[PDB]
Amino acid sequence: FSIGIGDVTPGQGLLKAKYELLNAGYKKCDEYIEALNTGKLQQQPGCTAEETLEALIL
Amino acid sequence: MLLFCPGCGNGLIVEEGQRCHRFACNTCPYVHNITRKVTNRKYPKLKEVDDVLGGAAAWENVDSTAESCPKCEHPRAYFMQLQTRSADEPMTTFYKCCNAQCGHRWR
Ligand SMILES: [Zn+2]
Ligand SMILES: [Zn+2]
Repeated sequence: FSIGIGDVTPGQGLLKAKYELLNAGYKKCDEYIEALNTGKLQQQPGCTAEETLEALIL
Repeated sequence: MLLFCPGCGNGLIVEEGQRCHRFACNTCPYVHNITRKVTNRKYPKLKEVDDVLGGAAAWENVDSTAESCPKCEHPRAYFMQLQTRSADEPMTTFYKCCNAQCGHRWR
């Protein structure tokens, strides 16, 4: 039984998928950021807007 | 409100005279007869918040769903991960699982 850099090496499928997922996630976060900066972010029950932004982003 | 004597600049106090209430200095003869209505509004902050809480959507706005718990295997889940104990060289996780409202919470 052995473990080698091959075992932990990212394959092509993940390499494409990550790019797409990261780009999509970064864009969505920016929009949420835009609302808090200038506008209405639905404030989640019991929380301040800043708190809400943290939750949506997380 | 603070009002101060034009003469010596100590703080005035309100007292009552023979014809009017007066602002009066404590250290000089200066007095000022209150001839007309004078007012000072503090304007405090109302307790507006009503705040309902604890909704299920407020519980499941965390990443995990459709995973596997070792107890009841249900998809609707609520996970957690910790690492802040370096005596534990293994990782630390805790999971909540509430599709059938079974409610497990284990390591
Ligand atoms: Zn005075
Ligand atoms: Zn469970």
